[PDB]
Amino acid sequence: DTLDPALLRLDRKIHIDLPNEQARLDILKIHAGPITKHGEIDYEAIVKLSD
Amino acid sequence: DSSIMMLTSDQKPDVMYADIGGMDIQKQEVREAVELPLTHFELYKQIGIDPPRG
Amino acid sequence: LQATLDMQSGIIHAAEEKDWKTAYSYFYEAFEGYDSIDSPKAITSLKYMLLCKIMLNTPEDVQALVSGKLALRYAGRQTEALKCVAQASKNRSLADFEKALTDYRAELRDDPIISTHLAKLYDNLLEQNLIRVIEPFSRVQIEHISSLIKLSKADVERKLSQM
Amino acid sequence: TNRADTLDPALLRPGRLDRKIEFPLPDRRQKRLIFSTITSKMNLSEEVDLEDYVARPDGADINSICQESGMLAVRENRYIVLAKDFEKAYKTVIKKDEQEHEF
Amino acid sequence: SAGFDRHITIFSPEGRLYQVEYAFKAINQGGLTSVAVRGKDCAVIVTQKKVPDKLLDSSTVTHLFKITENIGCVMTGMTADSRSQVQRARYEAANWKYKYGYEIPVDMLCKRIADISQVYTQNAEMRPLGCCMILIGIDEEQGPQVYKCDPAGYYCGFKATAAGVKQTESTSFLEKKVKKKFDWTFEQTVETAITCLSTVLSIDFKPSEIEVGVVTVENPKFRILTEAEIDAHLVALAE
Amino acid sequence: IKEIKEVIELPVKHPELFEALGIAQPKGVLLYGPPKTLLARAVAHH
Amino acid sequence: FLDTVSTFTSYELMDYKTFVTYTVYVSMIALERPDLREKVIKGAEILEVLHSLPAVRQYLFSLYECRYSVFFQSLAVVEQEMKKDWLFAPHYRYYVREMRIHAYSQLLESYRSLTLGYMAEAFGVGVEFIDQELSRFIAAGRLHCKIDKVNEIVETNRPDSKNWQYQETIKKGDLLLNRVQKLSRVINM
Amino acid sequence: SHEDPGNVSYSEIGGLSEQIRELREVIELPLTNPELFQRVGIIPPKGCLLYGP
Repeated sequence: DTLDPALLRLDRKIHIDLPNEQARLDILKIHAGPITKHGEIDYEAIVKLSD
Repeated sequence: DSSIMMLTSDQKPDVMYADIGGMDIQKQEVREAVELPLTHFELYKQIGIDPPRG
Repeated sequence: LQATLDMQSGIIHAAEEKDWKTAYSYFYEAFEGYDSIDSPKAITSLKYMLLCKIMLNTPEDVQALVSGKLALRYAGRQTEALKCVAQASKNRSLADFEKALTDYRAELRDDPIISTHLAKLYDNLLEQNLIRVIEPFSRVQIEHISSLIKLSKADVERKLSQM
Repeated sequence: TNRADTLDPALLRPGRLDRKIEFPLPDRRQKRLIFSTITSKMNLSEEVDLEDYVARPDGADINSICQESGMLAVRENRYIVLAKDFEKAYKTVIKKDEQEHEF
Repeated sequence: SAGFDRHITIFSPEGRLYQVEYAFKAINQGGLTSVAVRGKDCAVIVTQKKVPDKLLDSSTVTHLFKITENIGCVMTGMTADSRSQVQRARYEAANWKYKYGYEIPVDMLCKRIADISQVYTQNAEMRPLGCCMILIGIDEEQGPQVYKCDPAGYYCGFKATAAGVKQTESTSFLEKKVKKKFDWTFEQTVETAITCLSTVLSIDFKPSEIEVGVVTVENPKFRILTEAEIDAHLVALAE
Repeated sequence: IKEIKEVIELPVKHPELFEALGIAQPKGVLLYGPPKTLLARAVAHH
Repeated sequence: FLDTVSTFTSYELMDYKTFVTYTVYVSMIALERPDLREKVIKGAEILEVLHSLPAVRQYLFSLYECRYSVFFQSLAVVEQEMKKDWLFAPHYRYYVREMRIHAYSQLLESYRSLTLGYMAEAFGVGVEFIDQELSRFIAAGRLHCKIDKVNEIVETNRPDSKNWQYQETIKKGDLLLNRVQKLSRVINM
Repeated sequence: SHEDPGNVSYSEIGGLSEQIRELREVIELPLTNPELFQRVGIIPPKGCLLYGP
């Protein structure tokens, strides 16, 4: 928003949109691949644990 | 030199009148008040107008 | 009243004869000047214009004259004949133009001037046909060089002399 | 530039201003001819509306107009440019608060 | 721009004021959609509810506020402005009934509500009641009416009417739909209202979320539909 | 232009009339105002 | 008279049409074919007015296509005209025969294996006419070319860069050479 | 121009599922080939603008 209008004329303001349930859990997964874990991690628990 | 020295090649964008994105007021104005007056000596004098400037 | 007068100041500029390109820019000012003009007063306002356009051997101002929607903004079949008129103006093929002394005859019916229109076309075409019989070699019989123009001595002689 | 009010204190006076002709926003018939240019920059195969946006208040934007429309047809990966492509270039734009201050 | 930080209701340069055009999206913080349609001798209101809770009731979430026995309305935007505007409307309709001896036409009521909002706008040191109101009613010698009242005090009223969050799209569908000259035989109205909200929001949901308020020149009383007949219309448009 | 004379040619034309006075000559006139270059140049150019 | 933007009408311009007369009676000679078209054709400013005297105008029009029949018609015409026109009585003799020789120059310049009889048609019946004419004209030292009676030749010849463009060299570097020579002789004797 | 650390390809961070293709429609469109814009002709843009927390 700090940019002057004479400059803001950049085809469009592409956005990284807020990761929601699906996206939140996708990234949460990818952050937990190479763990010395087991088939134990409760997914929906962390899902609803999130805002 | 003044670091641009007119660029001396063909910096001419190779454009005609209407090709501009719709500025007919300025288009006509610049066209007939520059390209003719830029070279002329007598039409201005045919009405004693003046040698033009900026 | 003024619109007719500027169409004049172009026609005059082709009759008191300023120049083809001058009168044709005036024909644009006519063309894009036919804003909210009666169709019989505007579709014939483009009739003589597209005639002189096919005449000028070069529309030459395409992307504002024939890229304006006006040539696609008239009702009567007059403008649709003008459509093929402009098609020719683009092409202007001896394989299509001279054949069409009759296909352009209803188009020869509204011709503003009959002293210059196709006259200059065939004038140019003379040397345009002179760079096809003399294109092969420098020296040539003046007969078979003009067997292509089909007249070995009728007018080729004084024409090429003038050249 | 965007401004000229920071000027004309001595440039626009007897002697200096000899042939100064400001060139601001013009009338119309530009937007239409600009379409005819930029819409012809994209494909507009043979039959695609022009006036529906000429008279609709949705030159600098036409650059991004064709950007959106054409490069999404290239997201579609084909030449033929549609009249819907106008709309595709008329929704990602300065449409903040459509379409009348209402008062 | 500002610059002036638009804190009070004054005129800014070139040339607008920013308080009312900030109030025009106090509707948009409601998160809600309303559609009104007038085709023929009927008039239909449709508006959904956003109830995520099972502990929350369902009767007292109603936005359709029966103003008088022949005049209904629906509200969007923030709730307090809406309810206070509704009691002002009821009070002024009762004032009409006391002063002039007969039932108020829906035009004068919208004029009076708009004037109240303009007086709240003209004088400063009061918040300009950021809610939008759509009215319906039947009048003799004019048929049914649909009107809209702005927070600015700009009333208008027209055939197919929509205000809330997503109603640029709703008016786009209503331009693409009220252009064909067919009649609107009351199930045409109910079907077009349900399907216009069903294409704007694209949900295609239970009969328990939307509220339908109708008025018809056969029973000029304002009438709110029941779950059974709402379900009947919804499966009647289910092909 | 008359003032130009009075204040410029007085340091020029007749020094024998205010050296007879004995008091110093003037230096500056601040020929300011609405922008003067042209004529202020072309006049004493004579 | 190249102004044509400053001699519209004046107490000095007895008639702007007579201005056109004086102008053409020097422009059909001064104006070579390029200058011809430049001032007459291109310079349509005089055309908007010379629209009033189409005789010599159409003469000039033929003066490009080189139509020698009408050349001779209008040649007789303008001959009588100058014969009956001011400030020309004791001098108008050359102008017409000059037009003749000049036109014949280009006409022969067309090509060589050509005949005067083929042009006698354009000459009218101009076999004997041009016989004595061009006899006395080449006798007047004009228009290097070749023509016969028993053969009736035509020619394209006389290139300056054959010897003359190299003959002027001594023509002047001997004229002036001896000029300065005798001039630099009396400096001592 | 030289600090650039090589890392994962374009499937790590989520939420940009539809953005992955959006970014590619301008991110490899001229990179892969501009010759498409000889059939079409459209002049290439320069970029776009992002935002977010």
